[PDB]
Amino acid sequence: QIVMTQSPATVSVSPGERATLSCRASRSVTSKLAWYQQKPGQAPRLLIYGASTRATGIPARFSGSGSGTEFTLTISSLQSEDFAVYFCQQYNNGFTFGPGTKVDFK
Amino acid sequence: QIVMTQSPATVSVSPGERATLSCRASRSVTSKLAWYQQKPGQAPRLLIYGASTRATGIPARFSGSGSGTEFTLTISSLQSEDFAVYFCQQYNNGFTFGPGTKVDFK
Amino acid sequence: QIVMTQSPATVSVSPGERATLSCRASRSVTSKLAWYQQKPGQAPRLLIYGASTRATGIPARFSGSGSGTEFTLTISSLQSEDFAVYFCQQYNNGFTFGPGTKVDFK
Amino acid sequence: QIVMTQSPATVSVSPGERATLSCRASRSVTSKLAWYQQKPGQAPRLLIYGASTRATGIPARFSGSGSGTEFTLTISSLQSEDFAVYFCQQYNNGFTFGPGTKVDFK
Amino acid sequence: QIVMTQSPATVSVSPGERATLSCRASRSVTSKLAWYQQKPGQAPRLLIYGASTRATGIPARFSGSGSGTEFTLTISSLQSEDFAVYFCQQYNNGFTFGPGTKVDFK
Amino acid sequence: QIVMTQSPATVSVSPGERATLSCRASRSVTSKLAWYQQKPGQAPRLLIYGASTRATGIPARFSGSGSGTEFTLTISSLQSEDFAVYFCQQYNNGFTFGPGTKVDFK
Amino acid sequence: QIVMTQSPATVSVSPGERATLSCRASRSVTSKLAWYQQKPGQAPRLLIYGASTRATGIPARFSGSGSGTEFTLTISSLQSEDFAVYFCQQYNNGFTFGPGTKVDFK
Amino acid sequence: DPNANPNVDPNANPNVDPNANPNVDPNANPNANPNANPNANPNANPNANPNANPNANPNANPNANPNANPNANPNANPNANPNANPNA
Amino acid sequence: QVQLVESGGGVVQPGRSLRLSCAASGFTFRNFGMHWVRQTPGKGLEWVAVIWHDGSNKFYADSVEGRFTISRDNSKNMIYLQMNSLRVEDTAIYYCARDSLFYDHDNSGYYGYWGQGTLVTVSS
Amino acid sequence: QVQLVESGGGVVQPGRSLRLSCAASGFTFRNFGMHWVRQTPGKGLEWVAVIWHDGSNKFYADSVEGRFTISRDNSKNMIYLQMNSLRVEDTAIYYCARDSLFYDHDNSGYYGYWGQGTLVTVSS
Amino acid sequence: QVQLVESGGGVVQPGRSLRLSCAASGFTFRNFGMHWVRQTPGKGLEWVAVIWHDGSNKFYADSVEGRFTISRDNSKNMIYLQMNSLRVEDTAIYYCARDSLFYDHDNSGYYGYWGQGTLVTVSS
Amino acid sequence: QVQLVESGGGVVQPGRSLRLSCAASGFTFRNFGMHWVRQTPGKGLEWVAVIWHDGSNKFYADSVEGRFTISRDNSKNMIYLQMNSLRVEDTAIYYCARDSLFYDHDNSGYYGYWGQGTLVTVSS
Amino acid sequence: QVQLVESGGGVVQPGRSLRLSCAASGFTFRNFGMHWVRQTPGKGLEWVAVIWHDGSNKFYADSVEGRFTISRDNSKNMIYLQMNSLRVEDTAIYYCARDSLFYDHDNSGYYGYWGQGTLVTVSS
Amino acid sequence: QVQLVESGGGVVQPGRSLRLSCAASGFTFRNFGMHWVRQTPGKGLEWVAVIWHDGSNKFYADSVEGRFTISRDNSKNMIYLQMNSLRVEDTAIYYCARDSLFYDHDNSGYYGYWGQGTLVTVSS
Amino acid sequence: QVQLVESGGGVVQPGRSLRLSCAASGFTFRNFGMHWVRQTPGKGLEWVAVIWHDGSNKFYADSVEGRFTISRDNSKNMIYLQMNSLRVEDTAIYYCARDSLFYDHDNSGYYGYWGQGTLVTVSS
Repeated sequence: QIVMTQSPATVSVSPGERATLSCRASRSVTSKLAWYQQKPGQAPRLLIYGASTRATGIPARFSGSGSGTEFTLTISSLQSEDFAVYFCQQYNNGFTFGPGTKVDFK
Repeated sequence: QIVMTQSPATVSVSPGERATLSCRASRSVTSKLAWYQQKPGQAPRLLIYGASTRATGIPARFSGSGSGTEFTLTISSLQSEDFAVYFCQQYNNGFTFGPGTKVDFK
Repeated sequence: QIVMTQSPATVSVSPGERATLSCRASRSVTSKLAWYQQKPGQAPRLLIYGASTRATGIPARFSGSGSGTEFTLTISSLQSEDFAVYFCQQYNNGFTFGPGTKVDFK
Repeated sequence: QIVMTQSPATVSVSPGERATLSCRASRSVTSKLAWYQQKPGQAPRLLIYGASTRATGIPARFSGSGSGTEFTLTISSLQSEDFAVYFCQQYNNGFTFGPGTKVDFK
Repeated sequence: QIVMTQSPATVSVSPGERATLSCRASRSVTSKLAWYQQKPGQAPRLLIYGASTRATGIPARFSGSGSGTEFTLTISSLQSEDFAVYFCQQYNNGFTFGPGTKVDFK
Repeated sequence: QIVMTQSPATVSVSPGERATLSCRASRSVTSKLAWYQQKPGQAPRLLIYGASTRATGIPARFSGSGSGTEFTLTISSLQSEDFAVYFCQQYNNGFTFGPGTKVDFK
Repeated sequence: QIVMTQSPATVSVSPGERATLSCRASRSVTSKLAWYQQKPGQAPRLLIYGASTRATGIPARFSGSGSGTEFTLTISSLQSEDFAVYFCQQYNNGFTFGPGTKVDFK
Repeated sequence: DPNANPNVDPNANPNVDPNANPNVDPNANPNANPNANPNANPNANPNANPNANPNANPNANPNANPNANPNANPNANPNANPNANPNA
Repeated sequence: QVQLVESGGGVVQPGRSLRLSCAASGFTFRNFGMHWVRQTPGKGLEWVAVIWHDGSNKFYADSVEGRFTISRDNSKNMIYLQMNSLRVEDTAIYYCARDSLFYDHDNSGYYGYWGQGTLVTVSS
Repeated sequence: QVQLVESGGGVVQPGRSLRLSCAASGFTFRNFGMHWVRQTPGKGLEWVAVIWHDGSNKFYADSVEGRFTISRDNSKNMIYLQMNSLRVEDTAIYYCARDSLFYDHDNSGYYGYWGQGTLVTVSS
Repeated sequence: QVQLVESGGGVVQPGRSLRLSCAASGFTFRNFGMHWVRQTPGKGLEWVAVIWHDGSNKFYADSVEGRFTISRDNSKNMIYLQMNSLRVEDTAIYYCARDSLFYDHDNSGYYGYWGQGTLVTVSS
Repeated sequence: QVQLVESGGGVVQPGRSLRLSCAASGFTFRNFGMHWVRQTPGKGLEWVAVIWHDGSNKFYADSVEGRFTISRDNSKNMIYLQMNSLRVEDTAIYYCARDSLFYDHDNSGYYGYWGQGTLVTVSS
Repeated sequence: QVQLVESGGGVVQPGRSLRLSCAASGFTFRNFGMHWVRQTPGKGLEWVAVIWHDGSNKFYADSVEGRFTISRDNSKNMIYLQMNSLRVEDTAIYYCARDSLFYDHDNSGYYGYWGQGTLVTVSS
Repeated sequence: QVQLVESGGGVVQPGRSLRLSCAASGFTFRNFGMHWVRQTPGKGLEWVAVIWHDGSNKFYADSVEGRFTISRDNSKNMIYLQMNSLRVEDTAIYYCARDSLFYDHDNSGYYGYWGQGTLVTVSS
Repeated sequence: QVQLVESGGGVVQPGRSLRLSCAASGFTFRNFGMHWVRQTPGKGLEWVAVIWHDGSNKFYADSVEGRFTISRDNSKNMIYLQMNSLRVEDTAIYYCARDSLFYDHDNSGYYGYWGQGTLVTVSS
C-alpha cells in the first residue's frame, strides 16, 4: 500500500530547544495521519490525529502539520519527561506505520 | 480585464433604414462576443452570441460580424420594435460589458 | 454545437464498384465520429465508431477513415444489400447527425 | 478496448543469461499492467503487479518496469525454472491480456 | 534571469515638485513590470502594474509608463506621504526585483 | 517556380573512370540542393544534401560541389553498382526536381 | 548539425600564468555556448553558460567571452586543481560537443 | 572597400513594405524543435479561470465503470452512527 | 441478443402529454446509459435525451429542454420518456438506443444497438 | 419556457446584509451554471458572480470580492446571493442570468436567459 | 493458503446451459471480488466477468454479455457462473481468480491468486 | 531502421477519389514532417504535399492544390493523402518520404528516407 | 477550381457603413494572401487592400487609408472589407482577388484569381 | 478587506528547520495563487516560491531550490512554507503575497496584496 | 544538494536490450527537463536524448534515433533510458544530466548538473 519513511532516525538535542520530526509517505494521504509517542516499557500514546488536531490532554507543546505526502511533528520547547520514540501512521489507505524515530539527550 | 467601448453613443435612423452599431475591445477577444438588446423597463435579451451566431427566435434581420477588436451589429431593415439600447459583452477574458448604444427615431 | 455536412447527397455506383462518402464538420471533431446505415423501414445500424473501428458483425468491406474535420467512408466493392442511406454522427461535443447520403443503382 | 501486443513471440536464452520481454499498448495505460507466468499444465502465476512492484514470494530476479505504452519484463539471471510463457495484462481500461511470449532453451 | 537596475539611487525633491524614478531591465520584459512603494516598517504597496495600469485606490498623482527595457515612474505633484522607497519588479521571465530607489526631502 | 535542368541527358562511362553529372537552376538556390540515385524498380536514395554534405552510409566515392546556379556531382571511381539515374532537387524555393541523368555502360 | 573544433589540442602552462582555450563553430551559434570541466574519474562540471555568464560557485578566475563562431575560455591565474579537460558545447542548434582541450603542467 | 561608410543610413524607408510576400512559406522547417525550453514555466497564470465552462458536460461516459475497486473498504467508519434516526 | 422494443406511441393533440416506454433485454441493463433518438423526415436523425446508468444525470437537447423528462427503472429494465407540452414539431419516429457496444472509457456516445422505433404524431 | 424570478430586494442601510433569491423553472437546473448581473444607471451592466453546475467553483468580480457570496441549491431550483458589508456603490437592479442557451463546450459565458430583476437600494 | 477449485465442467451441446462453481478458502471471502478468466488455445487468456464483494455490481465481457451470469454466495464461500446460450467458441479452460493480493484502493483488477482451472467443451 | 510502407493504391476512374496511406516505423514519428513525392514516367519526380510535425501547416503543389488533402495521425504513425476529383494526369507512383536525415534548423526540405512506392492509375 | 464569390453589396448613403464578404473555396485558404480590387468606370482598376495569410499585416491604399478595414477568418474561409465613412468617390465594383497562382518567394503581388465582383453604389 | 497575517517566526540555528504559516481572509482563497517574498536589508526584495490555486504546481527560486517547500490548505485558508536546511544567508523578513489584483489571463505574477511579514533569523 | 545517481549498467551482447535508470533528488523533479549524455573515449562527449518536464516531447540524437527510448516517472523522481538493439558503437559511460541551473526562458539546453555516470559495455 503506502510506505512511510521517517528522517532522521535519531535526533540529538538538549531540553529547552525545538525538535522537528519528519514523516513522508510514498503516495498521497490527504489529511489522515496520526502521530504516536511510545516510551520504553509501555504502549504508544496518541498525540495528534487528523493532520494537526491534538488529543485531549496533550499539551500545546506538541504541534503537528503537513498534508499530502509531507508531514512534520514539532515540539516548541522539548522537555525531559517526553523523551521517547515517535511513530507515524496513515489511515487513508490501509493502516501502515512508520519505522519510528527517537529523541535523545545531547 | 478588457475595456469595452461602443461608438457612436446614439444613432439616428428611420424605420426601413439599415442601422449599424460598432463595438471595440482594448485587447484581442477572438470570436467570443455577445450582443444584448434592452428595452426601457425590460431585461436585456440575447440577440447574437459567439461573433455572428443568432439566438433562437431572433429574426434574421439582425446580423453581426467581426473578430478580434472590431465587432459590428447590423440591422438590415430596422422596424418599429427595434428601438432600444444595445450592449456589447465579451467573455474571452472575464465578463465585461460595453456602455451601450441607443437607437432612436429620426 | 457542430453542424454536420455530407457530400454529395446521392451517389450512383454499380455493384462491384467502389463507393465513397464524405462527411465534414464545422469544427474539430478529432476521432469521435460514427457512421450509421439505415434501410427503408429499418432502424439505423452502426457500421463505424471512433474514426475507423468497425462494429462487430460488419464485414471488412466497410472502411472508415479521416480525422479532424475531414471524414470519409469507403465501400471497397459494394454488393446489392449495401444500398441504403448513410448517416454521419459526431459525439465529441454534443450529439449531432448528418443529413444522410443515399446510395442508389446506376 | 485496449489491444495488448508482445514482441518477440519467442526468446531463446540459455541459463545464466538475462532475458527481456516487451509489452506495448495501443493507448496509454498509465502504470496499471500486471505480468503473469504460466507453466504447461498450470494456471498463470502473478509475478508483477502495478508497473514494477513484485508479488509476495516472487524472487528479486524478476524485475519489470515501464509506464504509458511501453512495458518490459527483465529476468536478471534466468534459472531452469524460469522457462515458461509470460502474459501481459492491463487493468486501467477493461481487462485485456497479451498474446504471450514463450522462453525456450538455446 | 533578468537583472534589474534603478537610477538614480536617491532623489531629493521638495513637496509639490515632480519626481521621476527610472528603471532598467537587462533584457526585454515587454510590458510586464510593476512598481511597489514601501514605507519604513510597512509592507510594500502595489501602485502601478503591467506597465502603466494603476491599482485600485492609487491616486492619479502616480503615473507609470515605459516598455521594453526602459521604465519610468513619474509623480506629478509629490505630497508629504509620498516619501518612501520604490521597488521595480519584472514578471515576464521569472520574478526579480530592483535594488530600490529612495525619495527623500530636499 | 525554379526550373531544374540537367546536362547531358545520358553519360557513358566504363567502370573505374570518373563520371561527372551537372545540374543547373534558373534562379539562385544558394546551397540548398539534394542529389538522389534511383535504380530500376527502386525508390530514390539520398546521396548528397545541402551542397556537399554526404548522407550516412554513402561511400566517400560520391563528391558534390557548387553553389548558386551551377551544381556538379562527381563519382571519383565508378563501380558496378553505381549505374543508375540521378535526380537533382532544390529546396530553397519550393520543391522542384530535375529531369534526371542516366549513367550507363560503355 | 554544427561541428565544433577546439585549438590547440593541449596547452602547457605552469600554475600562476594565464591560459586561454579557443572554441570555433562551423555555423553561427549566437550566444548559446557552454563550457565544461572534467577531471580524471569525475563527471564534467558546468563552468560558464550562455557566452560569458558564470555558474554559481565558480570563482571569478574563469572568464568567458566571444560570440558567433569564435569563442574563448580564459583562466586568469591558474591553480593546481584547474588541471583537467575542458569541453565546448553549443545548444543553439542541436547539442554537440567539442573534442576537449587538455591543460597540463609545464 | 575599407573606406565605405560603416554608420547606418537614417534616410532608409521606415514604413512597412507592402510588396513583401503575403503567402506563407512552404520552406519553413516542418520538424519539431529540440532546442525549445523543456523546463516548466513559472510565469504561467496561477489563478483560477472563470472562463471555463460552468455547464455540466453531457459527453461524460454514462456507462458503469467496471474498473472501480470491487474489494471491500476497510477504511469505512467502524463506529456506530449516533445520527441514525432514533424514532419509530 | 440485444433487443429493444418501444411502445406508448399514437396520436395526440398539441399541448398534451405523452409517455414513451422502452423495454430492454439481452444485456445487463443497469451497467449502460441509454439514449433517445428522433428521426424527422426532411431533417434527419436528431438526439433527444440521455440518462446515466443509475439515472444520476440527465441531459436533453435544446429543442426538448424543459418539456421532456427521461427516466429509467433498473429493476424492470425499462426506459421512459415523458413528453409534456407536445408540439407539432415533435412528430417523428423515436428510437430507443444503447450507448456504445461495450464499455470504453475514452469512447462513448455512439449508439451500438437501436430499437425498432415508435411513431408519435402531433396534429389536430 | 425558461423563467427566472428574482426576489429579496428592498432598501437597506450601508454596512448591513441583504440576501437575494432567484427561482428558476422550465429547464434542468442542475445541468447549467447561473450568473448574477448588476445594472447601475450611468455605468451600464456589470458582472457580479458565477457558480458552477454543482456549486464546486465560485468566481466574483473585483468590486464584490470577499463581500458577496453566491450559492445554489439544486433541490429547490434556487440561486442565492448573500451581500455583506454593503456600500453606496452597490445600489442597482440585480438580474439572474443563466449561462449559455445550450451546452456548447467552446462557447460559454453569455447569458441566454435573464430574469426580471430586482432593485436593491442602499442609503440612509 | 488461498485455495481455489473449480467445478461443473464437462461436455455440452451448443445452445444448452452449463453452471460452473468455484469454492474459495484460506481468506476472508466476503471482503474481495472474484473474477472469471477464459483461456482458449490459439487466442490466449481473456477476461469474462467480475463481481463485487457483496455482489452489488456485475460486469461481463462484450463477447459474453447477455448470455453469462456471475453470482456468489458469501455464506457458502462459492463463486458461480451460469452459462446460458452456450456456443462453440466458448470452449476453453475457465479460471477462478481473486482480484488483488491485498486491498489497495488505487491498484485493483489484477489476479493475484488463480484456481487450477476447469475444462468446458461445447461440440456436437 | 526507418521503414515506410505505402498502401491504398489501385485503379480509379477519372473524377473519383482514392485514399493513400503510409505506415511509418523505426523513428519518432511525431518529431518530423512528412512529404509526398510523385514519379511520372516521362516527367520525372515532382513534389505533391508536405505536413508539419503536429499537422499544423499543410502545403500542396500547384497541380494538386485544392484536390489533394494530406493528413497524419501521430497516435498510429500513419500518413494519409486524400485524392479527390482524380484526373488522368494523376497516374503515377506515389512515394512516402520523410523530411531530413536529422534535425537541422537551416537545412530542411530534402527527403532522407523514401518508401517503396505505390501505383495509382487513372483510366477507364 | 478557385472560386471566389463576393457578397454584401447594395446601395447606402454617404457617411454610413457597408460591409463586403468574400467566400473562397477550391484551395487552401490559410496559405495565401488575398486582396480587394476596385473598378470605377471612367477610371479603371485601382487597388484597395491586402491581408497576409494569417492576418498579421494589413495594407491599404492612400484613398481608403483609415476608412476601410480588411479582415479575414481562416476557419470559415472568408474575406471581409469593412467600409466606414463611405463617400461619393467610393462608387465602383469590388473584386475579391487572390495573390499569385502559386507560391513563389521572388514573385508575388499579382492577382491570379478574381471573383465575379459586387456592385457598391452610394448616393442620396 | 483582504488581510494576510503570518506566523511561525523566531530564531533558529543553522541547519535546522522552520515552518512559516500565513492566514488569508477577505477573498476566495481557492481561486488565487499565493507567493512568498523575501526582504533582506542590504539586498532588497527577493522572490521565494509560488503555488497554484489548487496546489498542483510549485515553483521555487534558485537560491531555495530543494530546501524550501511551499504548500497550501484551501479548507483552512492557510499558506505554509517549510524551510529545511536553513543557512545564515536566509535571515530576512518573509511576506505572504497574493498574485494579481484580479484575474487577468495575460497579466499575472505581481503581488497586489501583501501581509505584514515575519522575521526569521538564523544564527548561533 | 542535487545528486544524480545512475544504475542498470553492465555488459551485454550486441543486439540485446539494456535499461538504464537514473535517480534524482534535491530539487523539484517535475519542473525540469532531463538529458542523457554519452562519453566514449576517443570520440568526446555526445548527447543522446532529452525529455520535457511532463514527458510530452522526447528528442533523440541521430545515432540513437529509433533504437533508444527515454521516459520518466515524476512520482518516483527517476529517469529511464531503454536501450534496444544495442551495438558495439554504444560502449560508453552514460551520464544523467539536468538542463540549466535554474529556469531561464531564453537560456536552456546546457547541462548544469551531472550524475556520476554508469558504464555500458557491448561485446561478446
